[PDB]
Amino acid sequence: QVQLQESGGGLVQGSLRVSCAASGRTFTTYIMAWFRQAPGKEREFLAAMDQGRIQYYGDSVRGRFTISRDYAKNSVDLQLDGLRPEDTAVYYCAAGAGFWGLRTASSYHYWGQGTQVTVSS
Amino acid sequence: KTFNSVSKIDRLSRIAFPLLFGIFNLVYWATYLNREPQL
Ligand SMILES: CCCCCCCC(=O)OC[C@H](COP(=O)(O)O[C@@H]1[C@H](O)[C@H](O)[C@@H](OP(=O)(O)O)[C@H](OP(=O)(O)O)[C@H]1O)OC(=O)CCCCCCC
Ligand SMILES: CCCCCCCCCCCC(=O)OC[C@H](COP(=O)([O-])O)OC(=O)CCCCCCCCCCC
Ligand SMILES: CCCCCCCCCC
Repeated sequence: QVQLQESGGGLVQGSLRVSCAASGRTFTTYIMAWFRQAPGKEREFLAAMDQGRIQYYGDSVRGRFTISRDYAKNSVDLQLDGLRPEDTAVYYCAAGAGFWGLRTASSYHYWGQGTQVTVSS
Repeated sequence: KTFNSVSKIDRLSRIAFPLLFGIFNLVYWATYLNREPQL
C-alpha cells in the first residue's frame, strides 16, 4: 500500500523546509507536487517537479518557494522563504501522472496526509 | 445391468462455472472501465 509521509515545522514567526517521502512505489517516472489548502479556500497548486527535473510553479508562489526531488530516496522537498500570514494552511504532498493536469488536483492519484503550517506576526 | 448416474458435480458445475465467469466479467469491466481522470 502506497504512503506519502510528510515532515516539517508547524509554526513560524521566516524560512521553512517541508519534505515528503514516498513508500510502496517508486515515483521516478511520476510528477511530484505540492498543494496548499487554507481554511475555507479550495486546494491550490504550489509546485510540481517532473522526471526531467523540470519545475512548475504557481503564480502566487513563483520565486519564493523552491521544489526539489531526491530520486534515490524517492522524496520531494519544498523550501519556503518569505513567509507571510496568508501562507498559513495545510500543505499536501502528491504524486501523479499529470493527466489533464500538472495543476489540477484531480490528476494526482496519490496524496499525503497533509502538514499544518502557520505564520504569526 | 446398472448404468452410471449423471454426475452431480457436472450438474452443479453447469450452473456454477458460467455464473462465476459472468460475475468476474462484471466486476472486472466495472472496476477497470471507469478509472481515468476527467476534466
Ligand atoms: C467443481 C467441484 C464441485 C464439487 C461438488 C461436490 C459434490 C460432491 O461432493 O459429490 C460427491 C462426489 C461424487 O459424486 P458423483 O456424482 O461424481 O458420483 C456418483 C455418486 O456421488 C456416488 O459416488 C455413487 O453412488 P453410491 O455412493 O454408490 O450410492 C454414484 O455411482 P453410480 O450412480 O454411477 O452407480 C456416482 O456416480 O465426490 C466428491 O467427493 C466431491 C469431490 C469434489 C472435489 C472437486 C475439486 C475441484
Ligand atoms: C470467479 C470470480 C468471481 C469474481 C471475483 C472478483 C473479480 C475481480 C475482477 C478483477 C478486479 C481487478 O481489478 O483486479 C483484481 C485482481 C488484480 O488486482 P490489481 O493487481 O489489478 O490491483 O485480480 C485478481 O487477482 C483476480 C480476480 C479474479 C479472482 C480469481 C478468479 C479465478 C477463477 C478460477 C476458476 C473458478
Ligand atoms: C455479464 C456481462 C457483463 C458485461 C460487463 C461489461 C459491459 C460493457 C460496459 C461498457
